[PDB]
Amino acid sequence: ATWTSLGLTSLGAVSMTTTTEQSFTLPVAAQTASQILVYLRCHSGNASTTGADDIRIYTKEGAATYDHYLLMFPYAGQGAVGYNSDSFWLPKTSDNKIYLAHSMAPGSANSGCNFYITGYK
Ligand SMILES: [Cl-]
Ligand SMILES: [Cl-]
Ligand code: NA
Repeated sequence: ATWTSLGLTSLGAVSMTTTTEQSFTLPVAAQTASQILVYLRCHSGNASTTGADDIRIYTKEGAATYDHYLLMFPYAGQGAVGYNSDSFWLPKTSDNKIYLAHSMAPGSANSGCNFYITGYK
């Protein structure tokens, strides 16, 4: 059940303004692993958008995708900070990439999304 921890190794800058599939190349240490452990967190305050953003996180091997999701629910105008996170395992596939896609772009205003690889085996 054990694995090699990478601490909070950022995977990259997450765009808040697109619903396109965002690609991140894995750090080289993880490129020989069989599985990767990732941590995705988000927060939204007085947002510029409203509605559910199911953020899709996945690796792929050919046509096969290995998908996880995280809810971000911006609500424009609110005077509070909402926040969510999840940490989950994905197969480390031959293209050495991991993907993130917003289903609704939450906007940059008063919001954030941070994406890390925290381990591998
Ligand atoms: Cl965040
Ligand atoms: Cl919340
Ligand atoms: Na929350």
